[PDB]
Amino acid sequence: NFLDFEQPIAELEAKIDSLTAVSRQDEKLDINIDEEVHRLREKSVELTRKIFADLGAWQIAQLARHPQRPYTLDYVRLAFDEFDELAGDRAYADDKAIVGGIARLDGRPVMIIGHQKGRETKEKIRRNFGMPAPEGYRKALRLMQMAERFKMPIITFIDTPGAYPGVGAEERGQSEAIARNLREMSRLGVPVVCTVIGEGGSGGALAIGVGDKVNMLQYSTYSVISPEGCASILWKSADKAPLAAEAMGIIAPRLKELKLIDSIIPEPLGGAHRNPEAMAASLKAQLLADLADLDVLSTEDLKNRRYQRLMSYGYA
Amino acid sequence: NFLDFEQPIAELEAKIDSLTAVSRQDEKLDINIDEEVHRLREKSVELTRKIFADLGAWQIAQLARHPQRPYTLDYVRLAFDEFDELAGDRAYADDKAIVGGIARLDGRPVMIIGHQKGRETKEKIRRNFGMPAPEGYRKALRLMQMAERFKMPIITFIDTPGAYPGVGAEERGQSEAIARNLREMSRLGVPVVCTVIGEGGSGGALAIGVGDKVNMLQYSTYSVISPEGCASILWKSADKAPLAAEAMGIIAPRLKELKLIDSIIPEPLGGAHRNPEAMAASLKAQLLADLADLDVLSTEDLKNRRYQRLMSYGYA
Amino acid sequence: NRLHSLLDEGSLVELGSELEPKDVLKFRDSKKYKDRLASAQKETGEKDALVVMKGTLYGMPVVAAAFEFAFMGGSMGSVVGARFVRAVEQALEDNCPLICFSASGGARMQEALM
Amino acid sequence: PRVIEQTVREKLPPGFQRSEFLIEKGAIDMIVRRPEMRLKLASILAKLMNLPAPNP
Ligand SMILES: CC(=O)SCCNC(=O)CCNC(=O)[C@H](O)C(C)(C)COP(=O)(O)OP(=O)(O)OC[C@H]1O[C@@H](n2cnc3c(N)ncnc32)[C@H](O)[C@@H]1OP(=O)(O)O
Repeated sequence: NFLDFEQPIAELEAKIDSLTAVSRQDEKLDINIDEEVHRLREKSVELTRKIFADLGAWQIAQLARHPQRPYTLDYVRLAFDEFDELAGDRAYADDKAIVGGIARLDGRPVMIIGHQKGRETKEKIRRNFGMPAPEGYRKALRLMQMAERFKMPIITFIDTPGAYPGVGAEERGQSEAIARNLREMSRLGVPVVCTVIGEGGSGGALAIGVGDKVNMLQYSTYSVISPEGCASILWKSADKAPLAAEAMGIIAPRLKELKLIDSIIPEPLGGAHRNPEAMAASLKAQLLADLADLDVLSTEDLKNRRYQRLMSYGYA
Repeated sequence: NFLDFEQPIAELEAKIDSLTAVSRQDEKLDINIDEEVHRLREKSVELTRKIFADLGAWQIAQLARHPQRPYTLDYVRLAFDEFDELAGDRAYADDKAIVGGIARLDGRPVMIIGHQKGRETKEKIRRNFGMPAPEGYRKALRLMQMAERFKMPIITFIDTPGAYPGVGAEERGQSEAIARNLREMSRLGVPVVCTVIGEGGSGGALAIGVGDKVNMLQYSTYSVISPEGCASILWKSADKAPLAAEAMGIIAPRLKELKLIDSIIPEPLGGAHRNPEAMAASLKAQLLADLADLDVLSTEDLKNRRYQRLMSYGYA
Repeated sequence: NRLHSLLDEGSLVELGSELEPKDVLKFRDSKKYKDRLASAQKETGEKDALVVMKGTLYGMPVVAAAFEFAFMGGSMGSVVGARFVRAVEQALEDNCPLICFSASGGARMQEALM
Repeated sequence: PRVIEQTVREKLPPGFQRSEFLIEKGAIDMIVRRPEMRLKLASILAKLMNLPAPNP
């Protein structure tokens, strides 16, 4: 289930995990497990450090879509508490690709909206691999309005390959729903903080991502179009996707230096999948620090500051 | 195409219409058409007066659903001008059972929303016999909001057998859509006047009928449930529907004396189908008179008066 | 041409005409983005896709705008949004409806997230 | 439409994403031809702004 370039680490982990079982496997073997496990872990850590010292925009994309990575549910469980899931768009259905709800954080209730992908293949099929139908965006609009009503802070997550290009999505006003979202979210009276956990972008994800603060993970990409699509359009070939990724600058440092985000959230060594708990701790600390200073502003001044930052968009 | 009890009038009209053609039919016949036509018209008028002197709640229902009667489009054409039809619910479809749009009346633009049934069988099938799907109600909500925005008066019509009890209607939040309509329409800042042209009721029609004024035609019924349904439920038999209609009081005088409406709009003798133009003139005069006095009120005082009239509902 | 067709003659007033493509990303496609920028600019004779002209309609003042599709699929640049905001500001300070006619193949990729 | 074709790997509905179709699916208000467009826009703006209608 690992990527192409993760073979030196992969081989050694097929031997470290067994040693715990070998402690009482059979034949009365209780070998000197401790020292061998520690040595193998040292070797694996050194190999991982050497491998991930060299990083590439394609490697960045692969880690952003590694098929083992904390989704919105994982970050909610491992960084928030008392999460009550609210569903329903009031209109047609409750699309699984967006998960929203209300939770408490350090005694302060918050509204959490973000996409969810799924670990197993069945869950990935059920959640449409994180591609939101328009009714999901309407649900997000409703939740944001509800949070606006009861003076509630809003913190949202952005982990989605792209807005679903399906027959039903186009039949049901995809562009209309996204525009309606993008209009109201510029009138909210509460702070909006967003994170780019996993892989997010494609413009459609911006319907829950126009706020006072924007943050990105170390191994996350946020592009207007998918690198494969960009290659197949501009380079007239799909296999030149790594070249398109290098040219675009979808990697975290490129999008940070372009003054489009606030800060890059560091990951545990080995990426987020190796130690999701440390990643959750870092994300919790970052979001708490970001929410701390923002709450000082009053609603009118907050909206005015957001509007001025809205004008700050673009080079011209 | 006439009802059961309209046989004396029906026979004579099969001879009056021919005399115009007989004026140059064949064989050089140009008989003394004028006097015979006038005598036959006198006889037909006297028979119609005698027949409609005796009226019954069932007869009231039959005239309310006579398969020849001015619908919303007819009243718009023959009483309003410069009608621009706006369609689309922005969500799923544009259900034909509700026709809405914006038109000018005596130099003042108005918003016209009302159900439409159809004359031919094909049109009746296409319009679902005036049964609105929930998306139509969402469209009506959108149009009412638009009229509220640009300080525009709203005048609506109610001619529908009942909210559509279909699979799709229930699948798509029928009750939710009607409730959403009924909540917003109590917050509009502009007067709302409604008419009960044709046959309307069943509760669902009230989603466009909660306003400062309510008016009814002389041969129209406005009931909570359909008389046939009321019979089949309470009397355990469908054929006792006329008895249920008599007991309920769906006829215009009963609903007028119950202080639920403002005034009964008279019809041309012979009902509305005999002279739809005179009916349109009466309806235009009534709506103009009703709109005249209401426009004096300011928006805040108008909403307060509507709320007080909202409290005035019910016996307790 | 669309603006001329809609707006009355003798009232065309272009707004925000000083803005021009000022590329800052230096994109490296199969062709350099400057190549396509210059080609479109010299072909269409216009600075960007959006064209703004405050006019008057039947005695009623009105603002108008339109997208030139030939400008690399009429993509929305920073100049496009800034000119739209300028038209909105003119409408707010001088009360009049705003009209925009949409024609775009999508967002300008070579300007990325901007 | 090519992206949707590669996504659903099937056939688009007839008249896909046409103004006639998209007004059926409620996302489109009205279909107006260009020769009528000037008068229609003037009338609609005059009504919405509550201004007197243009003289034609
Ligand atoms: C993700 C985004 O927002 S941009 C993604 C691209 N756009 C889309 O996916 C939506 C529609 N996709 C399309 O391909 C078209 O817009 C369609 C379907 C309307 C087809 O219209 P067409 O007649 O094929 O126009 P076409 O795509 O050729 O546009 C003309 C030119 O504009 C260019 N163009 C159009 N949109 C863009 C864009 N967003 N960025 C850069 N160039 C663009 C094309 O490259 C083309 O250039 P070329 O003729 O010199 O090669």
